[PDB]
Amino acid sequence: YRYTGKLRPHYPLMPTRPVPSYIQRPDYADHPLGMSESEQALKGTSQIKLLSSEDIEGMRLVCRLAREVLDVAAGMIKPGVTTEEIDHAVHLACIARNCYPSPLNYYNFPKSCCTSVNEVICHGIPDRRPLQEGDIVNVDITLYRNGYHGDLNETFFVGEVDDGARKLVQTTYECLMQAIDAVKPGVRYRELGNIIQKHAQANGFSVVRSYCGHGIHKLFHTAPNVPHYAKNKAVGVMKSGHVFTIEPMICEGGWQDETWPDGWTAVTRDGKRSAQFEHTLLVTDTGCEILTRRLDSARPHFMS
Ligand SMILES: COc1cccc(Cn2ccc3cc(C(=O)NO)cnc32)c1
Ligand SMILES: [Co+2]
Ligand SMILES: [Co+2]
Ligand SMILES: [Mg+2]
Ligand code: NA
Repeated sequence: YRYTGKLRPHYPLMPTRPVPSYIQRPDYADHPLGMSESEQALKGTSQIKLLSSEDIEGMRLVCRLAREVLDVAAGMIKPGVTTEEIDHAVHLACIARNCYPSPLNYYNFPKSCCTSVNEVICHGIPDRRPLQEGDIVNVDITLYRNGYHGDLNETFFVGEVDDGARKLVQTTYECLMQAIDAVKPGVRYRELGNIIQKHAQANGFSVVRSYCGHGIHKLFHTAPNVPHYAKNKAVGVMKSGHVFTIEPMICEGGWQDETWPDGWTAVTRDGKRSAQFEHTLLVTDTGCEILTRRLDSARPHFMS
Protein backbone atom coordinates (compact mmCIF):
# COMPACT_ATOMS: atom_id res chain seq x y z
CA TYR A 1 0.00 0.00 0.00
CA ARG A 2 1.26 3.48 -1.03
CA TYR A 3 0.29 5.97 1.68
CA THR A 4 -1.15 9.16 0.16
CA GLY A 5 0.67 11.43 2.65
CA LYS A 6 2.91 11.50 5.76
CA LEU A 7 0.47 9.89 8.21
CA ARG A 8 0.87 6.17 9.08
CA PRO A 9 -1.05 3.86 11.46
CA HIS A 10 0.70 3.46 14.84
CA TYR A 11 0.25 -0.15 16.08
CA PRO A 12 -0.38 -2.09 18.26
CA LEU A 13 -3.80 -0.93 19.27
CA MET A 14 -4.64 -1.35 22.92
CA PRO A 15 -6.87 -4.38 23.39
CA THR A 16 -10.67 -3.83 22.74
CA ARG A 17 -12.36 -1.92 25.65
CA PRO A 18 -15.43 -3.60 27.19
CA VAL A 19 -18.73 -1.81 28.03
CA PRO A 20 -20.35 -3.03 31.32
CA SER A 21 -23.42 -5.21 30.72
CA TYR A 22 -25.51 -2.62 32.76
CA ILE A 23 -25.28 -0.30 29.70
CA GLN A 24 -27.99 -0.94 27.01
CA ARG A 25 -26.41 -2.07 23.72
CA PRO A 26 -27.40 -1.46 20.11
CA ASP A 27 -28.11 -4.63 18.06
CA TYR A 28 -24.74 -4.59 16.20
CA ALA A 29 -22.74 -4.59 19.47
CA ASP A 30 -23.06 -8.38 19.73
CA HIS A 31 -23.11 -9.27 15.98
CA PRO A 32 -19.85 -10.94 14.89
CA LEU A 33 -19.26 -8.65 11.84
CA GLY A 34 -20.89 -5.70 13.65
CA MET A 35 -23.90 -5.67 11.28
CA SER A 36 -27.09 -3.90 12.41
CA GLU A 37 -30.12 -6.12 11.57
CA SER A 38 -32.38 -3.10 12.33
CA GLU A 39 -30.44 -1.00 9.67
CA GLN A 40 -30.22 -3.83 7.10
CA ALA A 41 -34.10 -4.36 7.23
CA LEU A 42 -34.81 -0.66 6.46
CA LYS A 43 -32.11 -0.71 3.75
CA GLY A 44 -33.79 0.37 0.46
CA THR A 45 -36.58 2.33 2.32
CA SER A 46 -36.27 6.13 1.72
CA GLN A 47 -39.23 7.17 4.05
CA ILE A 48 -38.10 9.22 7.09
CA LYS A 49 -39.45 8.71 10.75
CA LEU A 50 -41.62 11.51 12.17
CA LEU A 51 -40.35 11.44 15.80
CA SER A 52 -42.93 11.33 18.70
CA SER A 53 -42.52 13.78 21.65
CA GLU A 54 -41.01 10.71 23.39
CA ASP A 55 -38.44 10.15 20.58
CA ILE A 56 -37.62 13.89 20.65
CA GLU A 57 -36.98 13.79 24.47
CA GLY A 58 -34.74 10.70 23.86
CA MET A 59 -32.77 12.49 21.16
CA ARG A 60 -32.40 15.75 23.14
CA LEU A 61 -30.98 13.68 25.97
CA VAL A 62 -28.47 11.57 24.04
CA CYS A 63 -27.36 14.53 21.90
CA ARG A 64 -26.76 16.63 25.08
CA LEU A 65 -24.69 13.76 26.56
CA ALA A 66 -22.71 13.34 23.28
CA ARG A 67 -21.85 17.08 23.37
CA GLU A 68 -20.57 16.60 26.99
CA VAL A 69 -18.34 13.75 25.73
CA LEU A 70 -16.98 15.76 22.76
CA ASP A 71 -16.17 18.57 25.23
CA VAL A 72 -14.15 16.02 27.33
CA ALA A 73 -12.15 15.12 24.21
CA ALA A 74 -11.67 18.79 23.17
CA GLY A 75 -9.92 19.55 26.54
CA MET A 76 -7.24 16.93 25.70
CA ILE A 77 -6.02 18.24 22.26
CA LYS A 78 -2.38 19.30 22.46
CA PRO A 79 0.98 18.01 21.35
CA GLY A 80 2.11 14.62 22.82
CA VAL A 81 -1.45 13.22 23.54
CA THR A 82 -2.18 10.03 21.61
CA THR A 83 -5.45 9.47 19.83
CA GLU A 84 -5.79 6.19 21.84
CA GLU A 85 -5.64 8.27 25.06
CA ILE A 86 -8.48 10.45 23.74
CA ASP A 87 -10.51 7.31 22.92
CA HIS A 88 -9.92 5.79 26.39
CA ALA A 89 -11.20 9.06 27.99
CA VAL A 90 -14.21 9.08 25.57
CA HIS A 91 -15.09 5.41 26.35
CA LEU A 92 -15.04 6.12 30.16
CA ALA A 93 -17.10 9.29 29.66
CA CYS A 94 -19.79 7.37 27.74
CA ILE A 95 -19.92 4.65 30.49
CA ALA A 96 -20.09 7.37 33.17
CA ARG A 97 -23.23 8.69 31.40
CA ASN A 98 -24.84 5.18 31.09
CA CYS A 99 -24.28 5.36 27.30
CA TYR A 100 -22.82 2.87 24.81
CA PRO A 101 -20.20 4.41 22.48
CA SER A 102 -21.97 3.84 19.14
CA PRO A 103 -18.87 3.42 16.96
CA LEU A 104 -17.67 0.45 19.00
CA ASN A 105 -18.10 -2.73 16.86
CA TYR A 106 -20.19 -0.76 14.29
CA TYR A 107 -19.27 -2.93 11.28
CA ASN A 108 -16.37 -4.17 13.52
CA PHE A 109 -14.92 -0.64 14.06
CA PRO A 110 -12.43 -1.33 16.88
CA LYS A 111 -12.70 1.89 19.00
CA SER A 112 -15.24 4.10 20.74
CA CYS A 113 -14.76 7.27 18.64
CA CYS A 114 -13.07 8.29 15.38
CA THR A 115 -9.98 10.49 15.41
CA SER A 116 -9.03 11.92 12.00
CA VAL A 117 -5.69 13.78 11.61
CA ASN A 118 -4.66 16.00 8.58
CA GLU A 119 -5.28 13.98 5.26
CA VAL A 120 -7.67 11.63 7.07
CA ILE A 121 -11.13 12.59 5.86
CA CYS A 122 -13.08 10.53 8.45
CA HIS A 123 -13.18 7.27 10.40
CA GLY A 124 -9.62 7.41 11.63
CA ILE A 125 -8.78 4.76 14.26
CA PRO A 126 -7.39 5.96 17.61
CA ASP A 127 -3.84 4.63 17.91
CA ARG A 128 -0.44 5.17 19.49
CA ARG A 129 0.53 8.29 17.42
CA PRO A 130 1.19 11.39 19.55
CA LEU A 131 -0.44 14.55 18.15
CA GLN A 132 2.08 16.94 16.64
CA GLU A 133 2.17 20.78 16.69
CA GLY A 134 0.50 22.01 13.42
CA ASP A 135 -1.87 18.99 13.14
CA ILE A 136 -5.59 19.37 12.67
CA VAL A 137 -7.61 16.60 14.34
CA ASN A 138 -11.30 15.75 14.20
CA VAL A 139 -12.99 13.82 17.02
CA ASP A 140 -16.29 12.22 16.03
CA ILE A 141 -18.55 11.12 18.89
CA THR A 142 -21.72 9.12 18.87
CA LEU A 143 -23.55 7.88 21.99
CA TYR A 144 -26.40 5.41 22.43
CA ARG A 145 -28.84 5.94 25.35
CA ASN A 146 -32.25 4.26 26.03
CA GLY A 147 -32.50 3.29 22.28
CA TYR A 148 -31.35 6.61 20.71
CA HIS A 149 -28.11 7.67 18.99
CA GLY A 150 -26.64 11.23 19.08
CA ASP A 151 -23.80 12.23 16.72
CA LEU A 152 -21.43 15.22 16.45
CA ASN A 153 -17.89 16.10 15.53
CA GLU A 154 -15.48 19.03 15.52
CA THR A 155 -12.03 19.69 14.12
CA PHE A 156 -9.44 21.01 16.55
CA PHE A 157 -6.04 22.72 16.16
CA VAL A 158 -2.96 21.06 17.66
CA GLY A 159 -0.93 23.97 19.01
CA GLU A 160 -0.23 26.66 16.34
CA VAL A 161 -1.36 25.81 12.85
CA ASP A 162 -0.67 27.45 9.51
CA ASP A 163 -2.96 29.97 7.76
CA GLY A 164 -4.04 27.11 5.40
CA ALA A 165 -5.25 25.02 8.33
CA ARG A 166 -7.13 28.04 9.80
CA LYS A 167 -8.89 28.82 6.49
CA LEU A 168 -9.80 25.14 5.85
CA VAL A 169 -11.33 24.62 9.37
CA GLN A 170 -13.12 28.01 9.33
CA THR A 171 -14.65 27.42 5.85
CA THR A 172 -15.76 23.89 6.79
CA TYR A 173 -17.52 25.23 9.92
CA GLU A 174 -19.15 27.95 7.79
CA CYS A 175 -20.32 25.34 5.23
CA LEU A 176 -22.00 23.42 8.06
CA MET A 177 -23.68 26.50 9.58
CA GLN A 178 -24.94 27.76 6.15
CA ALA A 179 -26.53 24.33 5.47
CA ILE A 180 -28.09 24.40 8.97
CA ASP A 181 -29.47 27.89 8.33
CA ALA A 182 -31.37 26.52 5.29
CA VAL A 183 -33.15 23.63 7.17
CA LYS A 184 -36.93 24.08 7.63
CA PRO A 185 -40.05 22.16 6.56
CA GLY A 186 -40.48 21.98 2.77
CA VAL A 187 -36.75 22.16 1.85
CA ARG A 188 -35.44 19.26 -0.24
CA TYR A 189 -32.55 17.26 1.37
CA ARG A 190 -30.67 17.58 -1.98
CA GLU A 191 -30.46 21.42 -1.61
CA LEU A 192 -27.97 21.32 1.28
CA GLY A 193 -25.12 20.07 -0.89
CA ASN A 194 -25.69 23.00 -3.32
CA ILE A 195 -25.09 25.47 -0.41
CA ILE A 196 -22.10 23.51 0.94
CA GLN A 197 -20.25 23.12 -2.42
CA LYS A 198 -20.99 26.78 -3.37
CA HIS A 199 -19.16 28.02 -0.18
CA ALA A 200 -16.29 25.43 -0.35
CA GLN A 201 -15.62 26.25 -4.11
CA ALA A 202 -15.62 30.01 -3.39
CA ASN A 203 -12.70 29.42 -0.93
CA GLY A 204 -10.80 27.04 -3.32
CA PHE A 205 -11.78 23.76 -1.57
CA SER A 206 -13.50 20.57 -2.80
CA VAL A 207 -16.30 18.46 -1.20
CA VAL A 208 -16.01 14.76 -0.39
CA ARG A 209 -18.57 12.70 -2.31
CA SER A 210 -18.15 9.19 -0.81
CA TYR A 211 -19.57 10.05 2.71
CA CYS A 212 -22.91 11.76 3.55
CA GLY A 213 -25.03 13.01 6.35
CA HIS A 214 -27.67 10.61 7.58
CA GLY A 215 -30.90 10.14 9.44
CA ILE A 216 -30.25 9.18 13.04
CA HIS A 217 -32.55 8.12 15.95
CA LYS A 218 -33.26 4.45 16.88
CA LEU A 219 -30.75 3.63 14.03
CA PHE A 220 -27.20 5.05 13.83
CA HIS A 221 -27.51 5.55 10.02
CA THR A 222 -30.93 5.56 8.30
CA ALA A 223 -32.93 7.67 5.85
CA PRO A 224 -32.42 10.23 4.78
CA ASN A 225 -29.10 10.15 2.89
CA VAL A 226 -27.71 13.74 2.89
CA PRO A 227 -24.94 14.34 0.32
CA HIS A 228 -22.69 17.45 0.80
CA TYR A 229 -22.00 18.14 -2.92
CA ALA A 230 -23.99 20.11 -5.60
CA LYS A 231 -26.62 18.50 -7.94
CA ASN A 232 -26.85 15.22 -5.98
CA LYS A 233 -30.10 13.23 -6.34
CA ALA A 234 -30.99 12.72 -2.68
CA VAL A 235 -34.65 11.78 -2.11
CA GLY A 236 -36.82 13.56 0.47
CA VAL A 237 -38.27 16.83 1.76
CA MET A 238 -37.75 18.12 5.29
CA LYS A 239 -40.75 17.93 7.64
CA SER A 240 -41.09 18.98 11.30
CA GLY A 241 -40.06 15.89 13.37
CA HIS A 242 -37.23 14.68 11.09
CA VAL A 243 -33.81 14.16 12.69
CA PHE A 244 -30.61 13.86 10.66
CA THR A 245 -26.98 14.94 10.49
CA ILE A 246 -25.05 17.34 8.31
CA GLU A 247 -21.31 16.45 8.36
CA PRO A 248 -19.44 18.09 5.48
CA MET A 249 -15.85 17.00 4.73
CA ILE A 250 -13.95 19.74 2.84
CA CYS A 251 -10.54 19.24 1.20
CA GLU A 252 -7.55 21.50 0.31
CA GLY A 253 -7.02 19.58 -3.01
CA GLY A 254 -9.32 17.22 -4.90
CA TRP A 255 -12.37 15.51 -3.41
CA GLN A 256 -11.28 11.92 -4.24
CA ASP A 257 -10.84 9.56 -1.30
CA GLU A 258 -9.44 6.11 -0.73
CA THR A 259 -9.41 3.75 2.24
CA TRP A 260 -6.34 2.41 4.16
CA PRO A 261 -5.71 -1.34 4.37
CA ASP A 262 -7.36 -1.22 7.85
CA GLY A 263 -10.73 -1.03 5.99
CA TRP A 264 -11.86 2.17 7.85
CA THR A 265 -9.52 5.14 7.59
CA ALA A 266 -10.59 7.35 4.67
CA VAL A 267 -7.86 9.61 3.29
CA THR A 268 -7.49 12.14 0.55
CA ARG A 269 -6.02 10.48 -2.65
CA ASP A 270 -3.72 13.53 -3.01
CA GLY A 271 -2.48 13.54 0.67
CA LYS A 272 -3.72 17.15 1.30
CA ARG A 273 -5.75 18.06 4.42
CA SER A 274 -9.46 17.61 5.02
CA ALA A 275 -11.62 19.03 7.85
CA GLN A 276 -15.12 18.16 9.06
CA PHE A 277 -17.85 19.38 11.42
CA GLU A 278 -21.11 17.62 12.28
CA HIS A 279 -24.32 18.32 14.16
CA THR A 280 -27.51 16.33 14.75
CA LEU A 281 -30.55 18.42 13.74
CA LEU A 282 -34.30 18.31 14.54
CA VAL A 283 -36.55 19.99 11.93
CA THR A 284 -39.12 22.27 13.66
CA ASP A 285 -42.04 24.40 12.33
CA THR A 286 -39.74 27.52 12.33
CA GLY A 287 -36.49 25.90 11.13
CA CYS A 288 -34.34 23.51 13.10
CA GLU A 289 -32.86 22.92 16.49
CA ILE A 290 -29.24 21.96 16.83
CA LEU A 291 -29.53 19.04 19.26
CA THR A 292 -25.71 18.74 19.64
CA ARG A 293 -25.21 22.50 20.36
CA ARG A 294 -22.96 23.78 23.07
CA LEU A 295 -25.02 25.06 26.05
CA ASP A 296 -22.28 27.07 27.85
CA SER A 297 -20.17 28.65 25.04
CA ALA A 298 -21.12 30.67 21.89
CA ARG A 299 -18.47 29.17 19.58
CA PRO A 300 -16.89 25.85 18.53
CA HIS A 301 -13.69 24.85 20.31
CA PHE A 302 -11.25 25.92 17.47
CA MET A 303 -12.38 29.58 17.82
CA SER A 304 -10.59 29.83 21.19
C1 LIG B 1 -17.12 -1.15 6.66
O1 LIG B 1 -17.38 0.21 6.30
C2 LIG B 1 -17.05 1.19 7.21
C3 LIG B 1 -15.92 2.03 7.07
C4 LIG B 1 -15.60 2.99 8.05
C5 LIG B 1 -16.39 3.13 9.18
C6 LIG B 1 -17.48 2.28 9.33
C7 LIG B 1 -18.41 2.34 10.46
N1 LIG B 1 -18.36 3.45 11.36
C8 LIG B 1 -17.67 3.50 12.56
C9 LIG B 1 -18.09 4.57 13.16
C10 LIG B 1 -18.67 5.36 12.35
C11 LIG B 1 -19.04 6.69 12.57
C12 LIG B 1 -19.84 7.28 11.57
C13 LIG B 1 -20.48 8.65 11.55
O2 LIG B 1 -21.55 8.81 11.01
N2 LIG B 1 -20.05 9.72 12.01
O3 LIG B 1 -20.88 10.80 11.74
C14 LIG B 1 -20.14 6.50 10.41
N3 LIG B 1 -19.69 5.24 10.17
C15 LIG B 1 -18.95 4.63 11.13
C16 LIG B 1 -17.83 1.32 8.37
CO1 LIG C 1 -20.31 11.44 13.54
CO1 LIG D 1 -22.73 11.14 11.40
MG1 LIG E 1 5.31 7.91 14.36
NA1 NA F 1 -8.54 15.55 8.36
